[PDB]
Amino acid sequence: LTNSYSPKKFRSRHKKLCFGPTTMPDCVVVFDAERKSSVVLEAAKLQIPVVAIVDPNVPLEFFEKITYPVPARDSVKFVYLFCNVITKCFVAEQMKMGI
Amino acid sequence: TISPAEADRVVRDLLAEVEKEKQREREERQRQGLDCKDIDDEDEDEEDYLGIEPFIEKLKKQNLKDDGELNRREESSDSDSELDEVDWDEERKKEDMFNKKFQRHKELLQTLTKSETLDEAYKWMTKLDKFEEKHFKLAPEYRVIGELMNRLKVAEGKDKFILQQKINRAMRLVEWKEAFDPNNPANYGVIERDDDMKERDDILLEKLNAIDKKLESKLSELDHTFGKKGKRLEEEIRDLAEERNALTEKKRQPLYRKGYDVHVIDVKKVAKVTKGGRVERYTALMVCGNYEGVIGYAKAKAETGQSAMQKAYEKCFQNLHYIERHEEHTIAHAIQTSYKKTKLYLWPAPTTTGMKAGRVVKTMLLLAGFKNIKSKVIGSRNSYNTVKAVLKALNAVETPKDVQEKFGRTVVEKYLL
Amino acid sequence: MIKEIEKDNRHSRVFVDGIKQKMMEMSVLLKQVKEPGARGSYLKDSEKTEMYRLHKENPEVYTVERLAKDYRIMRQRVHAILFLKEDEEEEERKLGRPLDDSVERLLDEYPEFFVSHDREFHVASLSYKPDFKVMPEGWDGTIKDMDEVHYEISKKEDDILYEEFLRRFEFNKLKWKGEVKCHKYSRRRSSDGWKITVEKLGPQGKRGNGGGWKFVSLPDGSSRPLNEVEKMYVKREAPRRRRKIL
Amino acid sequence: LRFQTCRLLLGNVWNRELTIIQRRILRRLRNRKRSIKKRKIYSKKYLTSYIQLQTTRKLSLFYGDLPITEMHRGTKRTSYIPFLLNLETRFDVILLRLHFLETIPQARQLISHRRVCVNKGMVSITHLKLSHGDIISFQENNAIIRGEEIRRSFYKEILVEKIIGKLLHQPLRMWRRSKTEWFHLLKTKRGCRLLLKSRFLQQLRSSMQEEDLERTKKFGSEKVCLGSSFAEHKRMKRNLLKSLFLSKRRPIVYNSSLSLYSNSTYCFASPHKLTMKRRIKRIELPTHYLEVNYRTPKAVVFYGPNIGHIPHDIRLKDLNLLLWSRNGRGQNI
Amino acid sequence: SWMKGDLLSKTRRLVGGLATREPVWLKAMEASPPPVFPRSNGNLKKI
Amino acid sequence: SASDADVQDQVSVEGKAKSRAAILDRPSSLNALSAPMVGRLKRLYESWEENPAISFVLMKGSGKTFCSGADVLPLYHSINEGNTEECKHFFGSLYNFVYLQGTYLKPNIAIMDGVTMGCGGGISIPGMFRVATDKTVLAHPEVQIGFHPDAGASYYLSRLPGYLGEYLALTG
Ligand SMILES: [Mg+2]
Repeated sequence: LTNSYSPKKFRSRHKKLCFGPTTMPDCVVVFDAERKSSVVLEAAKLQIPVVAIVDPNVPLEFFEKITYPVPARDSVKFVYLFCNVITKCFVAEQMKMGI
Repeated sequence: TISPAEADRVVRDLLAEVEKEKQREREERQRQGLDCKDIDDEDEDEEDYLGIEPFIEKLKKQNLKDDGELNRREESSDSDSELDEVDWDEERKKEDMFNKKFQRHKELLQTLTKSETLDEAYKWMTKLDKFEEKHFKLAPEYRVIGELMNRLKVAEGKDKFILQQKINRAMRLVEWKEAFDPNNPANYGVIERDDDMKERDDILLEKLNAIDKKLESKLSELDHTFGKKGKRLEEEIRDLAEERNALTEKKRQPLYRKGYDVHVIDVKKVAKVTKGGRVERYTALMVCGNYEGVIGYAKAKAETGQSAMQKAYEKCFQNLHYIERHEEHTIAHAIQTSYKKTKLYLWPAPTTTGMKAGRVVKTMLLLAGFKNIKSKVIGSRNSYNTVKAVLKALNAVETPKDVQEKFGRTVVEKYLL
Repeated sequence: MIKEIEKDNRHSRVFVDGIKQKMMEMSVLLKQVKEPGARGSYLKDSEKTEMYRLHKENPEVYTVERLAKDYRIMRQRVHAILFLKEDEEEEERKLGRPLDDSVERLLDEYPEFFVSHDREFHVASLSYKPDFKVMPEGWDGTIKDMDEVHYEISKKEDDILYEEFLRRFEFNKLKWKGEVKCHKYSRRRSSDGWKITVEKLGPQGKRGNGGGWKFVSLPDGSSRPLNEVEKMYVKREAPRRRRKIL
Repeated sequence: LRFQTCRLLLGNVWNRELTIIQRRILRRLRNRKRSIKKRKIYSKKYLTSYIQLQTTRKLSLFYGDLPITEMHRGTKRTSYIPFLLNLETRFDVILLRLHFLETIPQARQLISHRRVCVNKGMVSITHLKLSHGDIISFQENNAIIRGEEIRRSFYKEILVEKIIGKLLHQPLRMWRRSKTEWFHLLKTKRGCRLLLKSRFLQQLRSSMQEEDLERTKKFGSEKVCLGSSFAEHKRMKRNLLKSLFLSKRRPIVYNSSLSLYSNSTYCFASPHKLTMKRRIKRIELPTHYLEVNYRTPKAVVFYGPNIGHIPHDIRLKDLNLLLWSRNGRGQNI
Repeated sequence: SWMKGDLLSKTRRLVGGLATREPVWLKAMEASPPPVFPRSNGNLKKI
Repeated sequence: SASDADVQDQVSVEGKAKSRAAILDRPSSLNALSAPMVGRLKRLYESWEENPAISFVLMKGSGKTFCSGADVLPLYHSINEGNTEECKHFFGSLYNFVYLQGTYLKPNIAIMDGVTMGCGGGISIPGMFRVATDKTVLAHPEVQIGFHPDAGASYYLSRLPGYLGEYLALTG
C-alpha cells in the first residue's frame, strides 16, 4: 500500500502475479490474529480506517492504530455473523439508490 | 490605444483652439471699446505661468543632438511594477475554460427553448440545474456578506462600526479560503515536469482496468497450457506487464501548491568509506509554508547538491501540519518543550513587538504565519532537532477553544470582561 | 398573461441596465470596509467652501459637530478647514484679486487621477495580547461583543484626541494672532517690574488631581486671579494620566 | 554617485532622467533580478541576510540617505513600526508629503537655510517633530516662487508621468519630439484651463474608471453583487421557467429573457481579467493627517500617520520582515 | 505526523485549515463515530 | 452574588465537550419546581440557545425522583395570606419555560430515571429526545387534587392515539 505503484516482473508459475490496486482503498477490514501482515501498520501510515477484530492479547502498538475494534474471539460462527451483517447492511444501502 | 497621428491631432487642435479663443475674445472686447493690452503682450509671449521656458530651450536643443532609430522601443523609465511577473499560461487557459463553460450554458438554454415535451423540458432543466451546480455555483459564504452589506448601507453610528468590523473579518476569511482551497485544481502545479486533470487520470484508469482483465484472462490459461503455446503466452504476458508498468509509472506526477514558500534549512556533505575510497553524498533539509498556518518539512539524500534539494522539494508537500494562532499574530501562551537535547522556549508578545528568534526558528515561524513571538534555544543547536522541536512546541499549545472543549466551561478574553 | 410577462421583461431590464452603478457603489463600500472609517470619497474644495460659507452664515446652529456629521469627516479636519478658509479670504482681501486655484481645480475635477486616504471616524489600534479567564461551570450570562468593546475604546480615545487637539490648536491660533512672545528678545520688563505666577504646592494647596492652585501677585503689590491666557497655560502644562497616543 | 545604486539594488531607485545607455543597462539589471527571484528555493542566505539588507538599503535611499539601522538600534525595539511612525512626523518628511517640494534634500536645504516657518516661528530644526495643531507656512518674500514651483510641478506630473503611460505608449524618441508641442500648451493660464476642459482627459478619466472597476474583481467583487442581489437573480430564472412551462403547455419573449439571463450571468460570473499593460503609479495625497490650502500655500496637521499609507515602492512580503505587522485590519499594528 | 488526536479529530483539524483535501471516509466516520466506554480502574473481578 | 447560593445548589450544571446538562437537585420535596428553579432554568436554557459553542442540551434528575411536579403548598400559603401575584408569576414562568422548550432551536434530551408527575412531564415531553428507564413512571393525578393537567399536558395527552389521553387524564 505504501508502495502500490512499484513495477512487477513475470518469472514463473510462482505464487501467481498480482499488481496493486489502481484506486486507494477507503477502509480495510482485517481478519489477521497471528499478525502475519503489515496491513495495520501501512494503513496507519497512510491514514486509512481499519475495521478489525481484537484479541485479548493484542499489543498496544497494533491496537492504537485500529479505528473500529470489535472485541471477540473469531470463531467460525462469529466470523460468519460479522460478514453476514456487513453484507446485508451494504446491499440494503445499495438498494436505496435503485442499484 | 491612440495613434501617434491622433495624439498629434489633439495637441495641434488645442493650440489652435486657444489661439482662436484669444482672437474671438480680443474681437469681442474691441467691439465694446476696451483696448486689449491685457490680451496682447500678456497672453502670447511674456506670460510664463509655469517656468517652462528653460525646459523649452533645453529640450529643443537636445532633440537634435544625436541620431538613430526614431521608432525603436526602449526601456520604461517608471518601470519595476515587480508584481507583474506572473505565469501567463494559467491566465490564458482560464479565460477559454470560462468561455467554453459559458458557451455550454448557452447551448443548454437554446435546447431548453427548443424542447417540445414538458417531460423533456423537465429533463433539460434538471440537466441545466446540474450544470449550474457545478460551474456557476456561488459559495454559501457570499450570501452572508451579501445580507451584511445590505445592512451596512443603511446603518449609521455604532451600527456602521460593528458592520464594518464584521464584514472585514468575513472578507479576510473568504479571501483566504478562495486562495487556498485544496479541492480546486487551479491551486496545483507540475513541478518542472520532474478540468482536464480528472479525465487525464480517468483514461489511464480505464486502460489499467482493461490491462488487468486481459492479464487475468491469460493467467487463467497458463495453468492448463503446456509447451510452446505456454511459452508464447508467457511472452505476451511479459509484454502486457511492461505496458502496465509504463502506464502506472505515469500516474506518479508530483504536484506543488501555488502560494506556498519553500526554503532550505540545511545542506550537508556526508561520506561513507569503502575499500576504493570515500563515497560522498549530499543531504538537504527543506521547509515550506503558506503564511496561513500550514507548515511542513522534508529531508532527502542524493549524490549532488542540486538533486538533494530537488528530491526534498518534491517530498516537502506530503507531511503538512496545521498550527493554530491567536488573532493571526502570536501563540496562545508560553510553551517550553525539548526534543533530545534541544530545549526550546517560546513566549507570546503584544502586537507591536516583532519576532525575536534565530535563523531556523525564525524561518519556521515566519512560514507558519506568526508575527510577534520571542524565543530561545537552550542546549544543543542541531538544525534538524531544532526543526523537530519547533514542530513539537507549535503542536503542544492549548488553545482557549481546546480548554473550552476539555473542561466544559466558558473561556473569555479578559478585556471582554 | 401577456401583460404579466411584459412587466417581468421590464423588471428584468431595469436590473440588467443598472448592473454597473451597483458595482460602483459596492466598490465604494469595499474601499470603506477594507480600511474601516475611510469614507472612500475624497471630500473636495467646493464642499470645503460650501462648509465655510455655511458655517459663517449660521454659526450657532450649523456648528462644527453638525458639519462633521453632514460631511462625514473629523472635527479636527473641520476646524483646520475653517481656519484655513478664513486665512484664505483674508489673503484675497489683502491682495484685491482672487488667488490661483489651478492646483485645486486639478485635484477637484479628477479624483480618479490621484490617491487619497481621508478618514471619517477614528478606529483604535489594540494589542491582541493573549489573556483569558475561565468561567464557573454553573454560569449564565451573555459575554460582550469584541466589536462593542472596540467601539467603546475608540470612542474614548477620540474624545481624548479631540480635546487635546483643541487645547493645542487654540494656543497655536492665538500665537498666529500674536499675543504670545515666543522669542528670547521679545520678553521685556514692564515699567513696574516682572509679574510672577505663584503656585501653592503641597497637599493642602491642591487645586485638584494634577497640580496646585495659582495666583499672580502683580509688581505693585496687588494680586488677581488668572486670565483666560493664564488659564490656558495652567491647562496645557498639567500632567496627563495616559500613555502617549499617536 | 546615485545611479551606481541602481546596479546595487537592481531597480529604478534613481529618480532622475535616464539616458539610452542607462536604459539598456537597466534592462540587463532587471533581467538579473528576474533570474534571482527564481532561484530563491536553492538559497540559504535569502531571508536572514539578503532581503533584509535590500529592504534596509531601500529605506535608507527612500528617506534621503540616513542611517536607518543605526537610528533603529539606538532604540531597543525589534519591529520598525514605532520608529517609522515617529519618523513620519519629522519636518522635512512632512514638507515632502505635502508636495510643496520635490526631494528630502531640497526640504533640508530650505529648513536649514532659514526659510520655513512653524506657527510663524521661523525654525531651523530639520529633525523637528510636529504633533497635531502645528501650522506650516513659508516666508512672504518666497511665497510667489514656491507657488510657481508647485504649479509647475503638478502640471508637469500630469504630463511627463501621467499622459505618457495612458494610451500614449509611444517610443522614447517620438515622445521627446511631441513633448515640446505638449509643453507649449502649458505656457498660458488659458492653455491650462483649456487642457483641463477637454474630451481627451475625459476619455482618459473614463478608461481609468473602468480599469479600476476591473481591478476590484481580484477580491471577489463580482460575487458580492450576486450575494447582494441573489433574490432577483433567482426570480429571473423563475420567470423564465414559469413562462417556459405556461406558454409551452398552451418565442420573442423567450429570446429576450434568454438574452437578459445571458447578460446577467455573464456580468456576474466572468473571472478577473489580467493584462500585460501595467497599472500606473499615481501620486498620493496625504489627507489622513494633513490639511492643505495650495493657494498660499499653507498646511495644518490634525492627526497621526498610518503605517500602511507611507508611499514606498517595497513589496509587503519584503517589508513584513521588518514591520512584523498584522496587516488587514486598518489599524497601526 | 506530529499532530495530536485520533484519526477523526486529527483529520477534522487538518481539513478545517485547508491543509489536505477532504477524504471520502470522513463523512461516514462523522455519521458513525467509533464507540467509547468508561474508565475501568484496570481491575478484573473473578466471577 | 452571595444571596443565590441555595438556588445554585438546587439547580446544578454539568459541562461536557459541546453540551450542557441541567440537573435538578431537590431531595426534600422530590425535585418539585419552584419559581426560582423555573426562572434559573429559563436563564440557563436561553443562554445555552444563544451560545453557538454548545451543540445540544440535557435535563436530568438526581436520586429516585425525576420530578414530582410543582410546589402547590407555597401557592396554598400564598393564597391563604391573601395575595395571588406569587401564583400568577409562578404559572406564567412555568408556561413560558414549557413554550421555550417546545420552540427550542437545538436538540434537547430529557432523561427519565424515576417518577414523573404534573409539570415534570410538561417540561420534558415536548422535547426533541426523551429517554426512559425501567424505573420510569408517568402519571397525572391532578383531578384528585382538584387541578387540571396544565403546563402543556393538554397537548401531548390529546395527541395520543384513541381516547387514551382522556382515559389517562381522568383516571390518573
Ligand atoms: Mg553545547
